[PDB]
Amino acid sequence: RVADTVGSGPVNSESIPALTAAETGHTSQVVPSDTMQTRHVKNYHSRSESTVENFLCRSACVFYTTYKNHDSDGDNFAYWVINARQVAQLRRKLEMFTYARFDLELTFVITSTQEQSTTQGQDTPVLTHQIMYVPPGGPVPTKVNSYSWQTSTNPSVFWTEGNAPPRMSIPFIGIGNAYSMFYDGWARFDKQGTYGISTLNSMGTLYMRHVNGGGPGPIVSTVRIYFKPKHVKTWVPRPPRLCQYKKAGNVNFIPTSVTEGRTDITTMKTT
Amino acid sequence: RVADTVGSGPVNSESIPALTAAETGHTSQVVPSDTMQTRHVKNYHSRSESTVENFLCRSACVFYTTYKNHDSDGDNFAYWVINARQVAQLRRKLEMFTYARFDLELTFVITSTQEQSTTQGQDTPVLTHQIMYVPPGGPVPTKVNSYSWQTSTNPSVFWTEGNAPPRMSIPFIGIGNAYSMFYDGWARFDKQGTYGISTLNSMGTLYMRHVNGGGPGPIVSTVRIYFKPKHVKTWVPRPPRLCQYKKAGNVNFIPTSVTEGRTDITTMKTT
Amino acid sequence: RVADTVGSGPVNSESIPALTAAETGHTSQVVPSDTMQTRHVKNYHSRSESTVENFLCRS
Amino acid sequence: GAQVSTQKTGIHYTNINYYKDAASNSANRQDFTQDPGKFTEPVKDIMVKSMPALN
Amino acid sequence: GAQVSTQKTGIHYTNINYYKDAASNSANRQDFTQDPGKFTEPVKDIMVKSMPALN
Amino acid sequence: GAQVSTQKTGIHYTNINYYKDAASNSANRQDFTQDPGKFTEPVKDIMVKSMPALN
Amino acid sequence: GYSDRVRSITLGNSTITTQECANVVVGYGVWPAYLKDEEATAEDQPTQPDVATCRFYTLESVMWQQGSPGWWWKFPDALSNMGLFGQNMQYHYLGRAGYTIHVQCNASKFHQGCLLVVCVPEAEMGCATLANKPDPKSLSKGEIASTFESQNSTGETAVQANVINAGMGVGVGNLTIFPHQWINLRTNNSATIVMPYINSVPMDNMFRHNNFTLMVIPFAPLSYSAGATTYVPITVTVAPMCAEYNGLRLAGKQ
Amino acid sequence: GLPTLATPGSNQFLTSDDFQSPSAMPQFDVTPEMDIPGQVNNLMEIAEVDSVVPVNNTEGKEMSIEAYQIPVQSNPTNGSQVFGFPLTPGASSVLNRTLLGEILNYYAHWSGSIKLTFMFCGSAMATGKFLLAYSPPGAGAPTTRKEAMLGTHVIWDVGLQSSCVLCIPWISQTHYRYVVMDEYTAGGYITCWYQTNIVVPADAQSDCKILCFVSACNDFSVRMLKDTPFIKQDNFFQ
Amino acid sequence: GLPTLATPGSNQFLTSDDFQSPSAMPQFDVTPEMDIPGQVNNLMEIAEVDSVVPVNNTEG
Amino acid sequence: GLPTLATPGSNQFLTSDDFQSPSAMPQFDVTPEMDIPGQVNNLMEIAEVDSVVPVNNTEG
Ligand SMILES: CCCCCCCCCCCCC/C=C/[C@@H](O)C(CO)NC(=O)CCCCCCC
Ligand SMILES: CCCCCCCCCCCCC/C=C/[C@@H](O)C(CO)NC(=O)CCCCCCC
Repeated sequence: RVADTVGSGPVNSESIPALTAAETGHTSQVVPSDTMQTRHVKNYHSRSESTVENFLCRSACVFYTTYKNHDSDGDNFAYWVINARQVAQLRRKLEMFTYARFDLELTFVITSTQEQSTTQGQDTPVLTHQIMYVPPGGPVPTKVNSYSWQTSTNPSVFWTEGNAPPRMSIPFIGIGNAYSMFYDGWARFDKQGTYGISTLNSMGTLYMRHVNGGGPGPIVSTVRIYFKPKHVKTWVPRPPRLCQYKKAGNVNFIPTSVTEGRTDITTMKTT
Repeated sequence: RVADTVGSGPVNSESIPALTAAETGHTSQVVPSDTMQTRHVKNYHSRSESTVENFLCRSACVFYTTYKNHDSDGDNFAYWVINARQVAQLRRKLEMFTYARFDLELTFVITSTQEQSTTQGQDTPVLTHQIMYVPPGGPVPTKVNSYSWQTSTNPSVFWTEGNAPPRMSIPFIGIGNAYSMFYDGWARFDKQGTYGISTLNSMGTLYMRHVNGGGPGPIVSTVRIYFKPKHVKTWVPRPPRLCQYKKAGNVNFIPTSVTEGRTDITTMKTT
Repeated sequence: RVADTVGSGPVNSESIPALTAAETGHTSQVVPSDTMQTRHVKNYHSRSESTVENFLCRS
Repeated sequence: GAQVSTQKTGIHYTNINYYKDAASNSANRQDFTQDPGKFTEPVKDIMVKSMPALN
Repeated sequence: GAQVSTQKTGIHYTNINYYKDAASNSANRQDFTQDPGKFTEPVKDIMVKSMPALN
Repeated sequence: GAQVSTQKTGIHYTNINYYKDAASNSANRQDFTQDPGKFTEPVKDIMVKSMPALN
Repeated sequence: GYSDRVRSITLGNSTITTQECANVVVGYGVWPAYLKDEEATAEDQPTQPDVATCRFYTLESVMWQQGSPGWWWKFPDALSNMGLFGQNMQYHYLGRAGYTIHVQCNASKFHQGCLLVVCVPEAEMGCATLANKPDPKSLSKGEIASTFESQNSTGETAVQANVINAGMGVGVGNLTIFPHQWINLRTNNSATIVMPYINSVPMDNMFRHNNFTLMVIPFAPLSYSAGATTYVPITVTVAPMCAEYNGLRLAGKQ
Repeated sequence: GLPTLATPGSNQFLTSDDFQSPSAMPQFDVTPEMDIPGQVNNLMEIAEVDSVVPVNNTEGKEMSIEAYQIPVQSNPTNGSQVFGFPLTPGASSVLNRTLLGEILNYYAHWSGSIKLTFMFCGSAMATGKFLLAYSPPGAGAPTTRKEAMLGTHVIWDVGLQSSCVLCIPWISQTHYRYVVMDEYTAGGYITCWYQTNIVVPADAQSDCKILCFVSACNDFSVRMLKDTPFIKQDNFFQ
Repeated sequence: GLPTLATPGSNQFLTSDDFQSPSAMPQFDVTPEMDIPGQVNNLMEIAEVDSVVPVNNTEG
Repeated sequence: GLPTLATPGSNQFLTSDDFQSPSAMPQFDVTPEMDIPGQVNNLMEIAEVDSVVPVNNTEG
């Protein structure tokens, strides 16, 4: 909840509530009660919706891929290296804090589309997919059927099209006491090579694939990944991203104006 | 939970914490507090995820089969002799212990695919399957319709495609006080014949089949079996499997190197 | 639950646990403790699965 | 108004009946009665094992 | 063994956690902590509004 | 007749068993026993770290 | 007046002395003992020979050489020919027992080498030929030690004896999870283990099942300068502990 | 009917779920539990056990038992190096295949101290002093007995106690380290050098062998389950 | 609506299940129980009974 | 089976929902929390901070 207004009458003193020294770096705790007369107002407004928890706690697409039901050579499955910088929306949000800590709520929205052919007599059964997570170091799949899909240890989800979207929870899997949103450092101790957040980045890959081919007719399924931070903790606020994003592995940008211009320094007709 | 570090200062004694006699077979209870100075560190790390229970408790595919909706002569159903050695993943895990005891959580993932033809006017209804377990000694099915599918006693599962995968629980059905992962013995008292785990192996077969043919168009369904030990007990640890597996009914292997080589006994650039 | 085994030593008597008259129609309540020496065995086996209820209760 | 019974082991489980007709309830498997004396020893005359069936 | 918390109004709601890993729980939104003194007034020297920042 | 156990943290969760066969229950992961003395120090003779393994 | 090297073990008419030892490894911390009425299934009264059977039997010796890859002895059987043990073993269907294994080997202060003495329970072995199963004679030869090889074994029905895998498809250097001691000529003289009965059943047949295998593999090859004694033997001595037997009948093995 | 609202994740199959499920075999009477020796409760009790490290996995020796034999001999110079490998227990050709290595390869995160034990297997008439040392990552890798000695070390004299226990303490910027080789999570370097050449009398072997065992300390732990990269498969076995 | 998450095994038919189910015949008044002789409680009471063994099941 | 009546909104995916869900990683031991300086609890603590205003955002 917000602070309510205090009743104010006229004043005559050597007290200077109106003047400070911004050079201090301290922000003024000046209310309207100073510098003007005010009535009394019991303010009930709540800041409940601007809590860090609520600002972040909302599913957001972070990526998506494709894969066919058919293809000789295996080669008809997809993968994606987990990371939250390939999407503009959420990245900018998470990047309003230097360090953060939170659990994640994974939600997948799987859909299938059928493409044009010549194939006839098609009466396709339900489609069942498989999303498999592979922690870093684990054996990665090669073809739509390499042994590794047994997931004897790697966790994964099986899902039949037509049902409620799949969903899981992930604990704070960070190595350090928190996730790093930025990293003004290098990977190797001789500053040679990778520079940027891209070095802290290392959370395994996600593998998708059709379990059953369905029919002989060509089909293309798409998997959408949705993150949703929970039980959040945030440290060190930062200036929101001004320039548009240019790369997923770094801060790179092309210089941008601070805002838009108007005619005079006096124009109320804002841009 | 793990043990925390003890504060250590400099020493001067006839005490030899740094030297023992490995020939003893006893492993050293040497901490870093000995052989070096250390600060005090309250360690909170938990071993929770390395518990035998958690190491095993994760569904893993152990096998799978096929069967057509059609075929004259019956002959369009499948079967599989329960056993956990036809898959590399899980076997190696279970084989990290000589004897184990546990309940099993069965989960089946059934899918159907349609093959090419000439058939027309196909508007295929939902597919319903039947997985039937047959304890050893029980009457086994011959054709897609032999009386034995009544399962008056044998338990089985009926499932309609499109729904959540089927699942059951099995108690520790062992004869002895535990499951044997290895058996350096024979079947007959005259060492003639079968040698190996293959002799303790005897847990019945699993029968699958389409209940309804669906349409006249050719269809091929595949059943995937998933085990998942629960309430686990393990005895006598063993060296993980080094050589690749070669047979499902025995330990047979072809000699393998202990590890990979490097250039010198001094090369830090590991392989 | 099943009955456990009783410890048995050697015997010398006019008692005939080994011989009856089946013509009676009565079934013998002869355990292995009679007609042979036995150790003691606390038997935990349960007949739970052979109950009439369980024998029939299956679709 | 539920009821707790012990499970089948080598811990209990709660349970409530939701239907009005007792026929709707699940099979009572926690049952364990037994009388073999019906089928064996159905003789009007009690027999001592140590003794002979003719004397 | 549940728990009752008040709802967001201008009445409560019961709740039980069904999972073993706390990560499975829902976001805690009934939270309301706040310290602006970190970001504003981060001066080692306390400033009186009535007074000047130089004297 | 339920039971409350603590969750895995850095709060509890209620739970009831609905089935009669204990095999139906979920994996007990709240377990935490441990004896390394089986595998290390399996010597009939207790060894003092400060001392030598031969004297 | 002592040394944690000194050592005197006695069972029956046999006695062992240790002028150089480490300690005594004891199974998995479990010391052998007679089967309780609570863990039993066989209802007949068991036989407990005691002194007549629980004593020290000393197998045939073997010569260690600069090339010797290793040796092994299956166990339930190996004593199949030792006095009244082997006998009670032939007349009974069931039996269970613990053991006190004592491997002895001695060199001079000028010799050097190092042996690994382990007790692998349930040491199932693979065949040299993928398609077959190794014949009995290749698996165990009673009191006669079997040998590992410094290379791949060959065809028919032999065991894949290449040492690096202990014929079990594992990394030979990891056998250390099982009960073991090292005989490091430089500081050792003998190794002693106390294996308790280990199996997934209270009792078992003794000719059909080998509940464990002793292996003696040299990791540090034997060596010595010219003039030094050249013949360095290794001798295994084992003693049954708390042997029970059940199901008496005629004797043999099917 | 009690009003119900199904939430996402329904009818889903999660490998690592954990719910109750109906028993296919009711009132089954399980066989009573026995008391088999050597029961394991946690995979760590395993990794706290010593296993031989194939340190000399050099030039074809990985195919022989020599892979475990560290070569040592009488030298005409001081400070010569004996061996060296990086503290990368998870993905290092040397370590990764040990008892500790094997276990590690079933996870993705690790933290803790390590015990390296060395056993001198030369004639009882042979002598010598060695310098076992661990140098944290940061600078290069030690290439002199000096440099190496500026790190954490122990000087092992070979007397009657033929087994010396060096103890690599946990020292990292982060709590855990990846099981895979990531330079962010570098682990440092382990080296061994002659402190005082191997001295031998006449008629006694100059060259000897040292064995090395690796194992984890009581502060070691692991996280994040994953399949081992060590076991593959092409078709179902038979 | 009370939030629900269905688990695998749903809409499944397990021969040996054991759940409650709606009665097709409500408030039916069953015929009172009588006391027939020789009631069996377990299949073992059967097997504890003697039966003749065809030991000479030889040549026809 | 306890009688159930599903209500509208079932099997629906609402971006801003808030239900419990199964953990893909059981008994995971999270890394202990540290005490980083300058923690934020609400986006307002941000907006109460001063920033320079580009008032003369005029002609280029
Ligand atoms: C079937 C179930 C499948 C479950 C799959 C779960 C996959 C993991 C998803 C984790 C998403 C974490 C998002 C946190 C943001 C951090 O990426 C950032 C953001 O700039 N940088 C950083 O990378 C921070 C550096 C921290 C390093 C952590 C190492 C693990
Ligand atoms: C509709 C419901 C259908 C339910 C079907 C249930 C089928 C049974 C699945 C049992 C899986 C057991 C797995 C345990 C591993 C043992 O196989 C091993 C492993 O090497 N050896 C051994 O074989 C050990 C020897 C023990 C012998 C036990 C005899 C029963």
